[PDB]
Amino acid sequence: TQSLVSSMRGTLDKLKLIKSMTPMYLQQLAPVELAVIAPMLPFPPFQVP
Amino acid sequence: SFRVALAGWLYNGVVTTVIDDSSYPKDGGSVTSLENLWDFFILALALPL
Repeated sequence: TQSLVSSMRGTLDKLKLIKSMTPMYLQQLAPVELAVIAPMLPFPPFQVP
Repeated sequence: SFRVALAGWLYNGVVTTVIDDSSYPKDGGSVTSLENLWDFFILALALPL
């Protein structure tokens, strides 16, 4: 019954411009952490492409 | 609501004044109803502000 265009647009922009550093962590540091602990695991990795 | 509407003229950039949904007829109305005719009159006179 009322326009929500301004409210929806404002909320989405805040989500898009959030100062989250998780994508930074996953791309750079997460692979290194997986690599260092992989040889020490009791069950060595088993992967398919 | 009258003087609120007059005040709202200075801030149409961030605030948009609209008529509330409850002012409209509940089921749309019918021209065979005097009450609905009065509803139309009231809404028509109130909208242009």
